[PDB]
Amino acid sequence: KFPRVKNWEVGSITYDTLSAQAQQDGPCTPRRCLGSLVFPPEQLLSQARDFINQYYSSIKRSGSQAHEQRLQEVEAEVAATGTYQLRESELVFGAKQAWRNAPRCVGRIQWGKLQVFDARDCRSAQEMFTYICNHIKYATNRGNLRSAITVFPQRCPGRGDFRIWNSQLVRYAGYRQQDGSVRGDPANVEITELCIQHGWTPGNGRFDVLPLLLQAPDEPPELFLLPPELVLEVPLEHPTLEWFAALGLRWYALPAVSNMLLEIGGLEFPAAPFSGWYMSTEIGTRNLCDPHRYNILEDVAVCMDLDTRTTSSLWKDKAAVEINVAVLHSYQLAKVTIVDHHAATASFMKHLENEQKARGGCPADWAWIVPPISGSLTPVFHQEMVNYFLSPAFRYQPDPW
Amino acid sequence: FPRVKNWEVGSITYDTLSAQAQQDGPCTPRRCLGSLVFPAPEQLLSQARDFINQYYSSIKRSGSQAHEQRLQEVEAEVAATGTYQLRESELVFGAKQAWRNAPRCVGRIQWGKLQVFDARDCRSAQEMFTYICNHIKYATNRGNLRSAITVFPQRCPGRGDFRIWNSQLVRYAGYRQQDGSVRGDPANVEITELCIQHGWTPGNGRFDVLPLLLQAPDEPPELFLLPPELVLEVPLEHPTLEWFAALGLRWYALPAVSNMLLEIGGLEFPAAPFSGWYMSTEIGTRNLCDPHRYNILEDVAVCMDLDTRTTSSLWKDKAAVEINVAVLHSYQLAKVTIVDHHAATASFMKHLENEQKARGGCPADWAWIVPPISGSLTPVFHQEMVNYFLSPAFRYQPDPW
Ligand code: HEM
Ligand code: HEM
Ligand SMILES: CCN(CC)CCc1cc(F)c(F)c(CCc2cc(C)cc(N)n2)c1
Ligand SMILES: CCN(CC)CCc1cc(F)c(F)c(CCc2cc(C)cc(N)n2)c1
Ligand SMILES: C[C@H](O)[C@H](O)[C@H]1CNc2nc(N)[nH]c(=O)c2N1
Ligand SMILES: C[C@H](O)[C@H](O)[C@H]1CNc2nc(N)[nH]c(=O)c2N1
Ligand SMILES: [Cl-]
Ligand SMILES: [Cl-]
Ligand SMILES: [Gd]
Ligand SMILES: [Gd]
Ligand SMILES: [Gd]
Ligand SMILES: [Zn+2]
Repeated sequence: KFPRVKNWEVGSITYDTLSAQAQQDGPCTPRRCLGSLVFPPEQLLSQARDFINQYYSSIKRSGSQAHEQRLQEVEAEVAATGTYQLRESELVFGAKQAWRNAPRCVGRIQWGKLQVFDARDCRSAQEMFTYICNHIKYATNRGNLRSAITVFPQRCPGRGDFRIWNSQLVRYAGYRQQDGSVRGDPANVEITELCIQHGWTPGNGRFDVLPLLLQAPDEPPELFLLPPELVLEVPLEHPTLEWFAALGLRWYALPAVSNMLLEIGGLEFPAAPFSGWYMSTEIGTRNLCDPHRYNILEDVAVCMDLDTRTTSSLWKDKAAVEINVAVLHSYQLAKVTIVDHHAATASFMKHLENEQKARGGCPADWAWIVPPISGSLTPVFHQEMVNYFLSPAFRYQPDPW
Repeated sequence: FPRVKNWEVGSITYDTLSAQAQQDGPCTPRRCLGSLVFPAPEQLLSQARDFINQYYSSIKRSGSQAHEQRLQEVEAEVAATGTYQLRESELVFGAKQAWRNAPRCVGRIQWGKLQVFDARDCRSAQEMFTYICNHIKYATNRGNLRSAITVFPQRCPGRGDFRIWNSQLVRYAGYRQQDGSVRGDPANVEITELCIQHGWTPGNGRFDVLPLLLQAPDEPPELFLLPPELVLEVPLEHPTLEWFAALGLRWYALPAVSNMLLEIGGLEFPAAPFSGWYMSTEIGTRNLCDPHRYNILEDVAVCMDLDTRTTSSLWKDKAAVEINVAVLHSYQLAKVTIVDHHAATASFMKHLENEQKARGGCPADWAWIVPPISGSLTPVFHQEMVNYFLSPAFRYQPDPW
């Protein structure tokens, strides 16, 4: 009942005993594995009791005075109000834990270094925007990026939810044409149409930074222009391909996910944007080279004078590698934090070893940890992994429409 | 029924075939173990009944007299003998289905084109060797490779198994060295030691073809040398890096797995080697670049004058791509069938489409289907997949020693 886990590069063997704590059942059954799928009232107390227990064991204070006291308070709070408020230190600990528990995140070696902004006293989309602006400016830090999350008020019954409508704080417009197809980012055609619907003046470019749609409880969303000085972007050039700059490509400094639901101790935060720094394959391989994204691969290959007439020239692979080189070179020249997929996966292996000793294993989603180029060149390819759900957690949630 | 999405196009299908999945895999609702490399006459009767049903469906005779006669026949034979014998046409159908059903095979567009050699009358290790030699000759076909399987006698009560001890018919020796290292292929250290212990006089090159260790029922394994002119090989050169040829690298034409068990309608064929042709990443990325295999990546990168002191130069990715180019160029120059990972994954997408129409789905293991370099440049990266076990099947089995 404790899965054996082997690293095939070295031959080492561990057992994941932490898996025995998995709460939310995943999508797989003994008869079929669905691991490759992107998307698969007094019980609030069991999750609260559990999470409070997590907190006190973490500080070596299980079964000691303040532990018991805190247990009664949440019990009394739920009895009196049907919910409870997290202590500040508990909110901090829970945010770090939800990051630590994210099976798809290869950057979790950093999970202990996370700046948590407490926005639980927020009210109105105007307050949200100032909070989001504080976060962006702190996280960006003139290109010396710092992991951060801003936690807006939790969900309560009978009253609407705080929501950010954009999937990220920086996104880039996607405009249909005289022919359906898209100029800009095809991943954001929908929110680009929602923004224009609510009064935004669309640009014409391929890299127009979208406005924010911020939603206070039970109000229509409100458009907000982001201060252009606050959105740090990187023009893309290549160290030796002089023409690469003339392609006019750019990407933004801060990856800040703004549509996921943060769940701690049974409480739900549908507005809790978190940010870190990019792994270069996210920009260079997925965002720029996915066929349903900017799809630039063949354009770069023509410029490199590659033989695109036959797949066996590996022109796709060569063009992709140089795009990733340009992402890394450009961010480093701009002094904007970035990590290549070799360094990131080596650090994740160290993370796995740390978590083995600390908690007896680590929930990891192989298909998302292995980078989208040069998979088997990285050590995580040869590492068997066990995927399961622990709480606190970041969860996906429906769009607010 | 699981909903399956393609994220490049937006397509959506439902895998109704997974509901008929017989045997059980390693995952539960609590934890996914999809990344793990290694995951009574009444029950023999029900397996056989299901396969006969499959066979008579394929020839448009479900529910016919001949169908019922065969069901009745197999029951009578199991009652009188504890087992039964496949008809020749049933064996051919069953070998093909086992390939069709293999979730980790990207080459399955080819599944209907498989030459089946019926060696179920084989009597000894010496005759086994002759059958194997003629398989290699037919399948190699002077470089115009043809898919084939040779089926040796089934497991049966009262007698030991036929077994091929070698994992493939063509393997390079791996010699433990004087300073702990391995000369040759480190994957083959164990089988190399067994060959020496069984009378083989070892070489000391990096590409010494191993002899075959062939086991007849209730016999010790017997050593057979492959005639050197039966084993077609490809010296590796690069189309523009002329020093590459001085590495002295080679690989063989014929990938022929010889240690898997073929299961058809409850009957087990522990010796049934099958062969196809290579996908270039198997050789260029895994066999030559894995740290625990030939491990040539850094040596190639240094010769390429790449900066190997920093990961962000992507020296590993650049060297790997040119090693794969060399493999593709070398096999094409030698007129030896080979398929690149772009062509192969494109043909697998057609296979999934064919199989959705034919059977309502297709068992597929995403982590094995996605190639080990350039994953998201291929269409299969963006295809959700359902992994499950159908019979007839190829199964792993313990080593005979
Ligand atoms: C500090 C540098 C970080 C790096 C380099 C990094 C890297 C990554 C990468 C490459 C992914 C893959 C997801 C995809 O490709 O769509 C990912 C996913 C994820 N990250 Fe991290 N990350 C970082 C920080 C953070 C932080 C600070 C948080 C939260 C506090 C976080 C939470 C998550 C979650 C929940 C996912 C799952 C994505 C999904 O399911 O769509 N990450 N990360
Ligand atoms: C004709 C060209 C073929 C191509 C291009 C091809 C390709 C592949 C590749 C790339 C793999 C993954 C190998 C690995 O990394 O371990 C694989 C696995 C597999 N192939 Fe195919 N193959 C071909 C023919 C065949 C044939 C003829 C059979 C059987 C009749 C077969 C049965 C299998 C099985 C059972 C596996 C999975 C075994 C495992 O998990 O290690 N293949 N194939
Ligand atoms: C599931 C389907 N898609 C959305 C349509 C997922 C896209 C997505 C959704 C996330 F929540 C998410 F965190 C990511 C990772 C991006 C990222 C985040 C951080 C903090 C650092 C970093 N380097 N990278 C991607
Ligand atoms: C996980 C266990 N290991 C060995 C112990 C893998 C064994 C194994 C089992 C296969 F079926 C398999 F196809 C391979 C790749 C070789 C190959 C074979 C064919 C027919 C075509 C092709 N292109 N390549 C390796
Ligand atoms: C179908 C497949 O699961 C899907 O394309 C996944 C695969 N792995 C991934 N891995 C990361 N990091 N990000 C992704 O978007 C995906 N997409
Ligand atoms: C641990 C992981 O499952 C293992 O390294 C797998 C991943 N995917 C693979 N895919 C193929 N085709 N061949 C392999 O050997 C592997 N190895
Ligand atoms: Cl992104
Ligand atoms: Cl091989
Ligand atoms: Gd030119
Ligand atoms: Gd040259
Ligand atoms: Gd040398
Ligand atoms: Zn699974």
